[PDB]
Amino acid sequence: MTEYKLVVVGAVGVGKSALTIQLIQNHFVDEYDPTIEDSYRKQVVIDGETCLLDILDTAGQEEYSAMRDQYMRTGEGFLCVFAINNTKSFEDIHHYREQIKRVKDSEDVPMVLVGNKSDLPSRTVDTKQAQDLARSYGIPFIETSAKTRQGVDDAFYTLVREIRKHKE
Ligand SMILES: Cc1n[nH]cc1CNc1ccccc1F
Repeated sequence: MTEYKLVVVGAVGVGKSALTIQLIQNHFVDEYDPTIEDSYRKQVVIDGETCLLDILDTAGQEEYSAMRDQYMRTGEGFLCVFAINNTKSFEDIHHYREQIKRVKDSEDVPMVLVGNKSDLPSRTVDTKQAQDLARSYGIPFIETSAKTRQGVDDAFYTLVREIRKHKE
């Protein structure tokens, strides 16, 4: 059994841990929590084989700059989630894009453009925009909702294959 190290990053108000809770025990959290660093591991059957889903959470505080670029010496799976409820988060993705690209020292890397809060009527980011950026980033776009559980597992199963594609 291999442990798939996946790191979820993004802006504040996207609800990163919300997707995790939805994927672990199948539940949508309403209350927001300022998570600094939480550990989430679960054995799931991916591609037929039992794999260990290692999900590490990150803080939304831009004050820990010396922590963001500290142990990020290694990285197998990156998760860039954005919310269509806020256009700033969509633009903030560009900052993380170059940030990670610079730290990774590479361009090609298994990634997925996932959008949360897609069921919210506060659509500030249209679908065309996401597809446009996805084409430039070179990664697929997957609309996901934690409130209605809109294909959550499908957004993970894809990334796992991408990693295996990059490796073999
Ligand atoms: C911290 C730490 N304590 N024990 C091992 C590690 C490294 N793990 C890890 C590092 C970066 C992204 C994702 C990860 F799971």
